[PDB]
Amino acid sequence: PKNPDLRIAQLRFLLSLPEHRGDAAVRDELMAAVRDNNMAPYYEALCKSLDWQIDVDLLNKMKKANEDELKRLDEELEDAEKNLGESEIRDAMMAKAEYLCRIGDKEGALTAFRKTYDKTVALGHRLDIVFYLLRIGLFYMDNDLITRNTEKAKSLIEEGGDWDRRNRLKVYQGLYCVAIRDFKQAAELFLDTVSTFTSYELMDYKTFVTYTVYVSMIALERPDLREKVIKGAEILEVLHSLPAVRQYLFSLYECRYSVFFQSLAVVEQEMKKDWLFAPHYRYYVREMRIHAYSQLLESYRSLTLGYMAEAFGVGVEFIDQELSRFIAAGRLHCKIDKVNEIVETNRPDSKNWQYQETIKKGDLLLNRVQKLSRVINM
Amino acid sequence: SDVNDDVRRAAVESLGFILFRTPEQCPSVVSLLSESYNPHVRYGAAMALGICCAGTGNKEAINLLEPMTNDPVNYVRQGALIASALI
Amino acid sequence: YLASLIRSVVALHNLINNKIANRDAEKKEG
Amino acid sequence: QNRVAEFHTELERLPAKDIQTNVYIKHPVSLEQYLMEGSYNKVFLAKGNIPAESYTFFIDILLDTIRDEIAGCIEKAYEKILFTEATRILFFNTPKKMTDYAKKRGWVLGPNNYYSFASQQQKPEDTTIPSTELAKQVIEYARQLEMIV
Amino acid sequence: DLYSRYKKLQQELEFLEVQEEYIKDEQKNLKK
Amino acid sequence: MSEKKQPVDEDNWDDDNVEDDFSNQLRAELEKHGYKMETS
Amino acid sequence: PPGGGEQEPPPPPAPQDVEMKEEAATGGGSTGEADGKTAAAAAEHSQRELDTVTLEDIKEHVKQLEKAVSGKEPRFVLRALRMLPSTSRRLNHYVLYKAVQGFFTSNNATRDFLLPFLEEPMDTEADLQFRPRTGKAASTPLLPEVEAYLQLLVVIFMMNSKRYKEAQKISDDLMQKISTQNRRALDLVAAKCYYYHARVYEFLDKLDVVRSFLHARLRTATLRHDADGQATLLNLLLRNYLHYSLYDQAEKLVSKSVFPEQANNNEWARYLYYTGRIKAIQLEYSEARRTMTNALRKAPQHTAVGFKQTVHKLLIVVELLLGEIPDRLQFRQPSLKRSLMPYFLLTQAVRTGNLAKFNQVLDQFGEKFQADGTYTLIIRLRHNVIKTGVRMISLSYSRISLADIAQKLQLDSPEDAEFIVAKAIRDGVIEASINHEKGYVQSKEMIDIYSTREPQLAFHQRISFCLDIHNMSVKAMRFP
Repeated sequence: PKNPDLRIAQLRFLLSLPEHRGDAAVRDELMAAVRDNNMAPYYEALCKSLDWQIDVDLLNKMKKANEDELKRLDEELEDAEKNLGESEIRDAMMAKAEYLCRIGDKEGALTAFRKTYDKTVALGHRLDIVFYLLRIGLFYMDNDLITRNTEKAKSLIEEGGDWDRRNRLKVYQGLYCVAIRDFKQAAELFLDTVSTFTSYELMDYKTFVTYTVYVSMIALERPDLREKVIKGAEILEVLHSLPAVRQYLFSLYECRYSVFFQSLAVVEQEMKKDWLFAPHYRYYVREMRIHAYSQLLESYRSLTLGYMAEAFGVGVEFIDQELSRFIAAGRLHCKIDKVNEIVETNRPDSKNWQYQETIKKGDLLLNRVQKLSRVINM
Repeated sequence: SDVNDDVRRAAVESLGFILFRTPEQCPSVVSLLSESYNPHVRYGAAMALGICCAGTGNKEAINLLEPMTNDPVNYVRQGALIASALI
Repeated sequence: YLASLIRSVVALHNLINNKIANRDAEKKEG
Repeated sequence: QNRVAEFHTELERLPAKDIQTNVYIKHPVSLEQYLMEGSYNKVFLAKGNIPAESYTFFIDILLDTIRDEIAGCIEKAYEKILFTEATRILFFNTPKKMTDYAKKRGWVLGPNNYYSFASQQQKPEDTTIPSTELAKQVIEYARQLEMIV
Repeated sequence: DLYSRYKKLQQELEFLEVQEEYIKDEQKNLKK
Repeated sequence: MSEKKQPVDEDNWDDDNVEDDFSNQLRAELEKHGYKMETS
Repeated sequence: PPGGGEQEPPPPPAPQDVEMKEEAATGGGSTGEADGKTAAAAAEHSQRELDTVTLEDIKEHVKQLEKAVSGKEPRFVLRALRMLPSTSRRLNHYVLYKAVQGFFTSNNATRDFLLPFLEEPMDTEADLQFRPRTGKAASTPLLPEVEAYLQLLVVIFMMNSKRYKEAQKISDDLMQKISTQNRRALDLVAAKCYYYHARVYEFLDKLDVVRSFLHARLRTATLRHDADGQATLLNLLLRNYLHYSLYDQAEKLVSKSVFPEQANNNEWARYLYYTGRIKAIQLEYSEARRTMTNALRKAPQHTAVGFKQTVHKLLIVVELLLGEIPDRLQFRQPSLKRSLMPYFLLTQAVRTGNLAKFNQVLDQFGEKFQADGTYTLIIRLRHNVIKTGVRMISLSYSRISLADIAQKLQLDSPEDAEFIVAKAIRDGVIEASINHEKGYVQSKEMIDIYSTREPQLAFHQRISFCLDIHNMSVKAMRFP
């Protein structure tokens, strides 16, 4: 009942926040609106796209007759038949809970989750309840209840399970890629990709390939990065499936900067068709741009921009103002020169950079110990 | 500073000969020297406390000499009993 | 430079434990 | 008087008499703004612009306090320049003013070439002056790793 | 009683400046 | 504890850096890549 | 009466009793500490004074009818407290005046009878034995009288209560000062009464008599002993000069006045803000910004105090002036969050070389920039924008032509490009050199740090400072 719901929230996001994209998102979601008994979560999709349409009262009396049939079913179960715990009562309650997720709002679903969570003495049922909160917590992008149930699963549930938790390993990184935490934690737990069948617990596999390959270049520069993205097997086949991504890695690895210039623009126009690309459109570009410059400025200390006019790409004055914005950013420890056409770098010798690392971590501790020292002593 | 035990006694036993006119200083300086590590400095502090205060009911010297007679070393108990008899 | 860092945290911790034990014996004596 | 510290600490007793009106106070704070931006040309084009008098004794001390800094800025490791550099760094087309720098200071006009004296010394070799004072700094550490005793 | 106290505050001061001295001196030799 | 003063009273992960918003010039990288190529 | 009248009997009786027992036991605890063991450094004099700032200003704000604050003056009108039976006769009266007020009504204030509530409590056989009792019982009506803000024959009742209390302050420091030492209490009472002596004047006039009296109290102080008396009287003499136009009297004040290194982390936050304001205006910037920092990182244990909002406000202004780029997005904390819109918009146009926007930001927010008190940017930010552009070029580039930089800085004059960089090297914006031959502006030498004593100079500032942290922490920890 919660299986075709990661595409719905994409189509709701695709129609809402851009206004130019409104041709096909109204065409198929309106088919998904009249289907699926989607009658609580559509008024934000209905008022912001169209005016009104009369299919509303028909599905309301159907979901009321379905609710009242399920209202009289489980009260007759509890009044005539007497069993507690995990029984015919229990899976009827989660059948009500899976009704309130697919059809109803979240407010009825959350108060039914907490009601049936204390009606559980096993662990797999409690694991499935926290699976239900974490699945709806990603559907409605709640950053509040994920601060609780993730801790409540890892500390009270995830100690008797045996490899029934890789799915929420994938869900936590999905929250980490959407929040900001896409530096080294996202690419670490995306290294193990052994799951091919897609289910309630797993997303689309093709988009999971694109997500695990866009992040595996920011955590590690080249400490044998070629072993884990090229010498792999299960990731190498699925990037062999896609022409652009296989072009994108080879352009970065064999340093074809002229077509890595093009392959980054094709990915970034594709980035708009996503449901979690918000801290990506302005941060993944400038990080990958400054990563391409950094490995290019390696192995050259007297580099000229007359060689940049054909090797990296084209143009002359664009690269000059591009490098000037990043040297003045604080990054890219190299100098630029105009009237001699020599981009002379001044990279440190693993001492003067290490000398900075003591003086930045030192005084940061020193301001901490004085501020400690003055709160005490009255 | 010195290392012979006899001269350390005769140094700290000389407190009573110089401060007997004011009894308000002899418990102030013996009470921290009567808890030293060697028995000799604890010994000579005990006799200095008795010869400083001759015949005054102090209740502070008697407080100081009370653990002095409870010591495993034999001769430092001896100096406690004489100083208790003097006070 | 570690001796500057470490020994300052040593005597600061000994200051905290005394100022806790001072005010708590003080507030409970009366 | 070359009092930049006293210039700004006086400017508190006038609430809104600096921008709206009062050109008598607006003219120095426009002038001081010109010295901070770096436009020497804007200083002297406004030198012939005074509200009431000619400000004669004030601009001449202002003429004095700039040129010695300009002379102080050009007396560097520079060896020689032609007359056209003193046409730009300094000013007017051969007055008695360049005689004044020639009679007081150097800048001797020879074959259309000035000659400003310049040299430099050399000192990376002295480990000896950080030998004595470093030995003082190391002992005053170890003096203070003990002695509250 | 304004002069008899004034010398007594000096003798309590001078004894205490001695009593802070040798205990501070003893701590050096007690480390040995 | 008043000090004789007056009070007046990702985007939300409590993140940013020094720039992060300073560039807004054309900022889409489809055009800036494309304009660069055609001027060659 | 049916709705709020039922909620009228519960508020008096229990807070009337539990607050009175606290100040009487501490007032009795102040008595035994004044009578014996005058070493009251960690005693309850501080925490009770920490109560009187916090609790009595946020709990009660009016004179508290049904005889809670209004009833303390007929309670304390009959006090002698001299002899041991005479105290126990008054200790009989302490129970009796609470029992009648706790059962029934005794004596009511109608906002006019302050003169029978201040002379006869000072009169009727009062003594000089319990001086903080007379000090607190005179300072406790000072809070609700101002907080009422009714202004109907109230200023002269404030004015009489100040001059009476200031006469009581002279009689303590001069007559029978033997082992009393109420300076830890009388300083903040002198601070809080002068705040009211300023603000009530500030409703109507200036203040000059408050400072000529303040020079006299500092003159008759500063000779005895400096234990936060000279500290709090210094800032009151300095806050007023900073409140008015003159800076010279504050400049000569901050020049020669040594310090007792003891102000209990309450005046150190305040003073390091004031002298940072002073060193800002006489153009001593590097020493200013570090002691502006030192007050801000001193006590962050405040919730929307306004002071932490204000020392943070000036700190980003001065770090723009050094070109040291105050943190471009870190200063949005949940504390202030609203006093940044005139400043986050400010540092945006300061960073770029844009002026038409920078004139738009300045003209739109100019009313804010005058009200807060930092309108000394009008002369100091046109210098900053023209030096920011030459600093960014000299940081990025290494060898630029004068014609190339003159067109880059939209100046359209290759004849004063030599003049800008000459002022940049003279002011110390960048270390460079101009070859006056064809336009060579070269950068520095190859950067070597670890081979020319530079790590020793940074570390020697660290060793001697952190052992001083150790030596201060050793001489604070031991007590009996």
